[PDB]
Amino acid sequence: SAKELRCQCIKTYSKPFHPKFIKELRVIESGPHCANTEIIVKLSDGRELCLDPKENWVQRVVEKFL
Amino acid sequence: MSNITDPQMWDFDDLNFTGMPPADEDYSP
Repeated sequence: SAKELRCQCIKTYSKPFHPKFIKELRVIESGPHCANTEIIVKLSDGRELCLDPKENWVQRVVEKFL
Repeated sequence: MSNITDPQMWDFDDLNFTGMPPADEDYSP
């Protein structure tokens, strides 16, 4: 949908996991929708959540993911 | 796989600690 766009992740979910946990990562930088930075994720066992790009556990899991 | 960039040093290993995951909270649309 491209009429009214809000953040790809309006909030974040503060649950530290490991790259083996997370099978999809998508990094959304401040858009014309939301002037913030948002990490979208899918954990294979672990659902598809929103992540805090500022949180160090993520920094690893995403870094080591990519 | 990746590629591109230049300069660096240090880094690598996966995980972290404290906390955990699954559970609930998160959302968007």
